[PDB]
Amino acid sequence: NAYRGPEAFLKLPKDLKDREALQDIMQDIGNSDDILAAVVLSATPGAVEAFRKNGETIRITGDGLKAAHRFLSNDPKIGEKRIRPGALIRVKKTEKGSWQIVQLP
Amino acid sequence: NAYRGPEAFLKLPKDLKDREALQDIMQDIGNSDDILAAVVLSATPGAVEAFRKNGETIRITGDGLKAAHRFLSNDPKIGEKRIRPGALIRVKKTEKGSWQIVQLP
Repeated sequence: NAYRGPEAFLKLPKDLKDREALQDIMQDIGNSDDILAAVVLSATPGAVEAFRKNGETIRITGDGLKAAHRFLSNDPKIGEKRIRPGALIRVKKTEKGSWQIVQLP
Repeated sequence: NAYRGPEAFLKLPKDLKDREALQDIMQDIGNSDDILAAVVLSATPGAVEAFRKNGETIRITGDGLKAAHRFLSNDPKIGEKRIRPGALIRVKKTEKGSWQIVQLP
């Protein structure tokens, strides 16, 4: 319960607005951050609706579905490995605000 | 890094708008989706600025510092656990929109 203190300490650059340097010192840590679990409610090649842990239902379309294309196309080789209601997926929100289907590193 | 598809298929409730039932099927999945890594850029007892993996800088103040306050005081005898520049902390944004320093389970 009680706070135990930080897990680790990284060596900072002088410039605290140098995002590249800051990302570099963090390279090994936090690599699943912002990659969220969601369960698929509906799926077509044009839209996937999914429920995430915070209770919101998101809709993934367009660019957000690109990486997952083969799992939405009804390719016979994929068969019922395809995205379908109940599928557990991972999602991430882009800086432009749309959700995308991704996977854990 | 080609997309590998859904990792599992879950049983859904009959009512796909029952948010509690949907929460219940994810009860053992994504449990610290809302807790993020951040590296501390500056720290005083009243304010911590930290940098997230997504490249955003966040500011934690007031109630957000309460859990961790014994590690933020100007007391060198806290030891190597003291929050200071470069500390790797874990953070969560509250329902009200404010960041807080937390710990992973």
